[PDB]
Amino acid sequence: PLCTLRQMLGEARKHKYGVGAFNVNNMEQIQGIMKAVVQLKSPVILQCSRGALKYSDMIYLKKLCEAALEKHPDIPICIHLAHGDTLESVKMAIDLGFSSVMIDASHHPFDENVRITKEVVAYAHARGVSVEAELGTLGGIENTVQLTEPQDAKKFVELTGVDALAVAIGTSHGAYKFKSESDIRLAIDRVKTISDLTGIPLVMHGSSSVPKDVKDMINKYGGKMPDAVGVPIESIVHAIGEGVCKINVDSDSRMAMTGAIRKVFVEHPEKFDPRDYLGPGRDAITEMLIPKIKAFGSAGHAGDYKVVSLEEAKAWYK
Amino acid sequence: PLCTLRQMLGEARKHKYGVGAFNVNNMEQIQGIMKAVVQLKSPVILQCSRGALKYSDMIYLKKLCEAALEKHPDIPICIHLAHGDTLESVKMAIDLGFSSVMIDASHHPFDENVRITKEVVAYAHARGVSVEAELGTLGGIETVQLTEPQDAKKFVELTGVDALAVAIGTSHGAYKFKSESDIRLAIDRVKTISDLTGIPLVMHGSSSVPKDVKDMINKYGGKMPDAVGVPIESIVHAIGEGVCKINVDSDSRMAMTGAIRKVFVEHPEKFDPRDYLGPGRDAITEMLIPKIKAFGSAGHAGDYKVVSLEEAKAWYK
Ligand SMILES: O=C(COP(=O)(O)O)[C@@H](O)[C@H](O)[C@H](O)COP(=O)(O)O
Ligand SMILES: O=C(COP(=O)(O)O)[C@@H](O)[C@H](O)[C@H](O)COP(=O)(O)O
Ligand SMILES: [Zn+2]
Ligand SMILES: [Zn+2]
Repeated sequence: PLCTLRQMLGEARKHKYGVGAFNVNNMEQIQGIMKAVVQLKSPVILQCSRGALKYSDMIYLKKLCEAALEKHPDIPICIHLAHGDTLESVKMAIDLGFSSVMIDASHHPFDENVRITKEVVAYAHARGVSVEAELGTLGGIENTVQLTEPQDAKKFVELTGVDALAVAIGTSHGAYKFKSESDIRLAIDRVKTISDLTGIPLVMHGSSSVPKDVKDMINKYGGKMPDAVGVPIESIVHAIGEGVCKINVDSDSRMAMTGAIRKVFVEHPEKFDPRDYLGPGRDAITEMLIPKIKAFGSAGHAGDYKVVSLEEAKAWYK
Repeated sequence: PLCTLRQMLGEARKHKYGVGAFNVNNMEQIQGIMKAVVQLKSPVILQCSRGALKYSDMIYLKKLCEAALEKHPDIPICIHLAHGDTLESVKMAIDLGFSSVMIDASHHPFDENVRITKEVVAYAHARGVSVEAELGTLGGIETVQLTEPQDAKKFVELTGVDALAVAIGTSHGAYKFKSESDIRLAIDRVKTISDLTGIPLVMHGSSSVPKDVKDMINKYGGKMPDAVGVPIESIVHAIGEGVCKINVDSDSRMAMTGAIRKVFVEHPEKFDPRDYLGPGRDAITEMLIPKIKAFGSAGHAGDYKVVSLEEAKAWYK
């Protein structure tokens, strides 16, 4: 059933596992993601960006998530606004039925980040909805990136009461996160300190790994992504063990679908039925995701708890 | 709103136009079709084959169609089972909430076709759901059984179906005739079947395989050099003689495929599915606009108040 981010990640903090949060834009993506979490009996977070909602005129995406919730009632499923920037985007998402939202005001100074985030927490928690916020900015270390200062994270959470905190540790969006695989620099040592000082679930953004087979397929069949590099899965597993409970992954699913289509285009150029290539694209998403979900550690946990509904969740904040 | 095939094609027969029936399989395909019919204020039929329902684990396509019905409350939209073979398949589309079903028993001798079809008509009509059947078999003229108009009249009298698919030389796929220079159809009989039966007629296998769409696929790595469709002028003529529903699937498949192949070649560094499926969706829309304009349904979406499935039950009691 629909599940809050607070309960879902609370459970991952407790057992020291992490839950992948996968952005969705259409039917095949959601199916690719659900087949993997179902096969592994794992909880899941489906997140929707403003770009996704625009792409699907909103109602179509809302309906697709309904289908998922209905087809697999036994899977704790969190529907999350991936990256809202105002209170307005939050009311909109909550109206569509989401159980969680992210409010990102990290590019503002501390007190303004606190203020904007506090407004959202009041509105969301009044309806039982979870809130994720961010302190610090994304970008690679190798000047202007602002990594999370643990002592300030402690203060931020105390002042806002967010349910989860996105941390800045050297990751960034996209398929080109580091200049090479031989020199990957992350600031994961502080995760444990942030987790202990805040006492709450942490979130990592820009965390696709850019798996070898997915990249090789794209470049083998006419794609041009020779220098792609993502976050090593070992690093993510280390951060998970230190308190990271939610890992945002999008690029990996993007590449897996693109590589799959590119291969069908080359091996069978006479085929023109979209199911002929979107099918293998959906499945390549499932196959790429299975070893990832196991490493995150959420496999087997879908049946660990009884899902609290949004209505009952209101009591946590009163 | 959700509309029955009986009413939608009834309005088309009366005003001498045809309504496109487009097969859907996922979100982008439904969006591209909807944008075209919404832009042209045209009624529309979205049809789902058994393959589509398997491709989409059924529930996802049901929900997407609901999204279309809710987003555009003013467009009469018929949700039809594209090609059921058994009463079992019809029952499953009805349980998903479809407003129309096709039961094709055309490969069976006349009597058995009639028997199988009647059983589906009894079940469907008790819910107000429309039924399309077929007399004659698909396939080109150059074993194919073209529709015998006098038999078509008896078949319709005996079954009570709301629409009849006719066999006049069309066939499914992108290689309908050996060359564009030798295209032979049996359109002469459409008018006769129309008058003899008194009901809306349906054309299957009627994608036109438009040149631009064909050129794009072959320009960017595709391999469909000999593809050929039904000329649009031939469909326009059949519509004026009684054809009210025209099934089109290959054209949208090709329009989406050519668009993705072009982005792949022009921006080989792009890997976000929205970057190519977006253009794939718009290609479908642009390819469909001139097609819907020629079918004649533009501007008719507001001609009638839509009778719901519940009220429709009265038509058959
Ligand atoms: O961190 C994320 C994924 O990063 P990634 O490149 O997969 O390592 C997500 O939360 C992003 O915010 C998301 O992928 C952005 O999607 P759009 O805004 O382009 O739709
Ligand atoms: O007549 C039709 C379209 O023909 P076409 O090749 O587009 O001229 C449809 O009714 C077909 O039945 C439909 O395209 C079949 O779809 P699937 O069974 O492959 O899903
Ligand atoms: Zn994000
Ligand atoms: Zn058909």
